[PDB]
Amino acid sequence: ETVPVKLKPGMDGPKVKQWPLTEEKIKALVEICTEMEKEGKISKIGPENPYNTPVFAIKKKDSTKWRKLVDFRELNKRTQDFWGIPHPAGLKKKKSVTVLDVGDAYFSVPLDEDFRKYTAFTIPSINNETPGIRYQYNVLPQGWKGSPAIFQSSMTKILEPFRKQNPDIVIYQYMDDLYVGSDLEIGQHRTKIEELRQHLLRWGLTYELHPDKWTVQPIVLPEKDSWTVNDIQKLVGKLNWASQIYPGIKVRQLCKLLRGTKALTEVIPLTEEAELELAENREILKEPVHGVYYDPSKDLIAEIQKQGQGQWTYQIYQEPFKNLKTGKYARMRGAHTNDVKQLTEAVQKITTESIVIWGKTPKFKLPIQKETWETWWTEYWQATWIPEWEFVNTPPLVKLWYQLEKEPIVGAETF
Amino acid sequence: PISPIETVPVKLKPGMDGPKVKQWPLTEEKIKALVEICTEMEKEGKISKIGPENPYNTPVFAIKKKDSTKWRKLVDFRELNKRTQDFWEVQLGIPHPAGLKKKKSVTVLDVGDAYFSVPLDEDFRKYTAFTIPSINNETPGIRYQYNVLPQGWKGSPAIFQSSMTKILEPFRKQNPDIVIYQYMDDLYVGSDLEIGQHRTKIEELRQHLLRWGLTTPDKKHQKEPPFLWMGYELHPDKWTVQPIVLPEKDSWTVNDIQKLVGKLNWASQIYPGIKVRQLCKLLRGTKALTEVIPLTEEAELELAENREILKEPVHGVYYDPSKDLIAEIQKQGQGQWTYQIYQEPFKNLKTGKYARMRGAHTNDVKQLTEAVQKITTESIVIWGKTPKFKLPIQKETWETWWTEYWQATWIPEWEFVNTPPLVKLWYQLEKEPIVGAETFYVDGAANRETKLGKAGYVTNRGRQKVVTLTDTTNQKTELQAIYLALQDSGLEVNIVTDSQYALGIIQAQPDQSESELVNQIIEQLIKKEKVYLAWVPAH
Ligand SMILES: CCOCn1c(Cc2ccccc2)c(C(C)C)c(=O)[nH]c1=O
Repeated sequence: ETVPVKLKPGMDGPKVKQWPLTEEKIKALVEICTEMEKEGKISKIGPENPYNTPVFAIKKKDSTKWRKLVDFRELNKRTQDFWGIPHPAGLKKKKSVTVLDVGDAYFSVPLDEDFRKYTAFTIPSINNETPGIRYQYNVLPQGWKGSPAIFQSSMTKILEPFRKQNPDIVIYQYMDDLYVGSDLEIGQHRTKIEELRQHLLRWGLTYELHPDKWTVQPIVLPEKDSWTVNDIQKLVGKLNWASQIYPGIKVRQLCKLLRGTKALTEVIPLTEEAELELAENREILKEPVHGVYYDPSKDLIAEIQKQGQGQWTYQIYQEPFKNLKTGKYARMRGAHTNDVKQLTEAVQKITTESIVIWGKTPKFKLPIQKETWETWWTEYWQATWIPEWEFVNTPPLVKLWYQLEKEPIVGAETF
Repeated sequence: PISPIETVPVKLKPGMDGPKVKQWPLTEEKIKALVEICTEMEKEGKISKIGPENPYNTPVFAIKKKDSTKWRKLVDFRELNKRTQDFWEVQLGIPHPAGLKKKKSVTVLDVGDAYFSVPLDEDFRKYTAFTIPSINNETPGIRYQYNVLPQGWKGSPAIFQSSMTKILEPFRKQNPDIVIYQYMDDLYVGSDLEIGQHRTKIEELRQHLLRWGLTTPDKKHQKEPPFLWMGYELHPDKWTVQPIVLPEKDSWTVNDIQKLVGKLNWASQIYPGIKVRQLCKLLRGTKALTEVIPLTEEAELELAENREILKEPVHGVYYDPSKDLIAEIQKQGQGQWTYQIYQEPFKNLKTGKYARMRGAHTNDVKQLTEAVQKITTESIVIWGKTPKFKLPIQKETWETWWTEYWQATWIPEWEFVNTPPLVKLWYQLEKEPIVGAETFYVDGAANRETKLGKAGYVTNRGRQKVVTLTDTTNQKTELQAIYLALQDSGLEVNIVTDSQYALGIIQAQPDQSESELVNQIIEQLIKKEKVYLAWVPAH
């Protein structure tokens, strides 16, 4: 049957325009949609339905098979609330988590007839020689928040038998995904996961994270045989900025070493007073600032800075200077000449951690121009959900500070 | 004789009501024409005599066109329109000549009064009511309502197109090697079939439309190539540009110069060389649109060079999906870029240029990057593919720049082509302090309220200077301090400042700015053999 979904009081459906698509993509969406249309999941619609939601095609790893991805961000936001499952704090303390796309299960359930208009979408045509092909959903759409919700009774129902057979494994559902964490060893783990898929397949359904490894990393300050006017000037500027975080960070003694119009390359002898100050700073930076807790009723935020040479830094927080987590991302093999790829990959990684830790995606602040992002991010997108984002200008010092983060002695040695 | 086509469910905007505007008064003449026209339409099936059961109303008007000087009619739906629901955007992203695939033939069919061929949602009908006045407001005038998509009504175009799509679906399934393009009241049916097989297929399409009610056009009205598509003439073999005529006059108003500057600007996209600098220059301090500004010798001249360029036969090619798509770019002056997309050398599909985007602060590579993205967006829409690029910038200049820029940026598959001027990095701030070189400790401070300030420096070597400024700002002093350091130093310099703006200069390393001052600093930067900018916290 169909449960009466609705929009939040005063809201109207999305009327987001279709961004242009490549011919490869339009051809696949066309294939995919005639099929969905034949199977009864979507129906062509008229011009009386003024709504719209962007669509695109992504690649299902290992296959040539193109997957359809609708961007329901606007509909989701306008969709009434249903007050999902409470986040399992245990999930982060698990040796290895795996992700599975259970979005395919929704086509089975029908969509409230009165809500369908709101799911309208369009397939463009090259050079616009053909009018777009409009359809709306007759079933639960993938990527819509209302789906996992409405399909919850059925999801837990099919899940129990496995959960009891393996009570040491955690299963969490966000959107179309299922993250399964267990403390079992790689093989016993994955074999146990595939055990889950076989289970999941006898109804209709078909990433390897390691959360316990996510180390909180500190800021390590430079140490030197001799310090130059410049070195000190560089150090003083970072420390001064950093005092917005740890107010006990001081640069007065150091600043006195900068009294004088001397050559930038000139070496300055550090006064013991200046040396204690620095040592007291290292001690302060030795640990995360106090009293930072996650407030569930507040937007989570993720800022990123391009560090150069394939390196990237980010910090997830809710309040300025009160970080919940910080980190670095080094490009993945192959991404050598493409920043947008490194960026989308970073956003996906960061977003899954967020899901894994707090069970919600953050709102990003991306160091990219709007048009560069909008034109190419889909090319490298691989997750079923899509986070929110805003485009920003990276303050020179925020980057300078986080580049100071501690890296391994040698590295996580994979013998 | 209307149509067995299913109607579209139409409604009024959020709880509104249909128009109830009063019928404008008309003479016995204008009325008698309208009476004629409405007895006809009443029988074509398009409208229907109604009665006292309808409070709705729209004003009907009588105009005589030129075609027959015959009394015609016009219904003013402005009100009903502002009260009718919103429809999904009718086609507002139209084809571009450069993306058309050439065809052995294209035949344009006229689905002219096809608006009146499509039924109206019987429920909505009451809202389209109007009244034929009586001789100077006598007894009741004649009342009617539409039973088809009304000309000028808001939903007609959308609904007409949709209706046409459903009707056309069968034909398209049955012969995919035939492309039909729906625009307004035309169907541009094209194909690669033998001209005889083509003519035959079109007759079938025509006879198919006949089933659904669309009455077949007259031979007199028929349209033949080349087709006009705003600034272009599509010929079966290729496209050309429509004759763009600059009129010769002895008296130019501001309007004439603005309208002119417009047309010329449009031509800069197609024709190589167009210039409007001296024409625009005539606009300075104008006091009225009707103001007559005399053309200087210089405006006269460029106008003439223009008339000449514009009499060149710029022609073009159509798209062949089996050939490479290539896009070349030229930096035509700082901030201006020209590009031409082709598949086979010298046979362009499209050309164009991007105006000097006068921003607050960038660099050439960033700007080249932006021209490359705009182009890419264009190509995806036009051809659903991105062009291989040929860029006047060395692959080394790109690696050195992009790889270190604070912002994500990219250029798709591209290749270097040496067609000067090559874009490059005007300067690269040093990575570390210059040993040897003099160090300037610069400072500028101004009173934001009195706008009186000072700017100067002191160097490790002893040199110093201070300059007093009036009608300055603190940022200007901070910056002028930097300026003097550059002017007064040798080819290698180390400069220290607490100017937060200089911290931005160090990150982005702009080579063009919105500030003349920052600009001057750039000219000095570029001039040095080595510069090291070191920022330090103020106070
Ligand atoms: C005679 C050349 O006309 C341009 N032409 C056309 C018609 C055409 C005419 C006006 C606007 C758009 C398209 C088509 C289609 C739409 C039939 C084509 O495929 N190729 C082509 O060269």
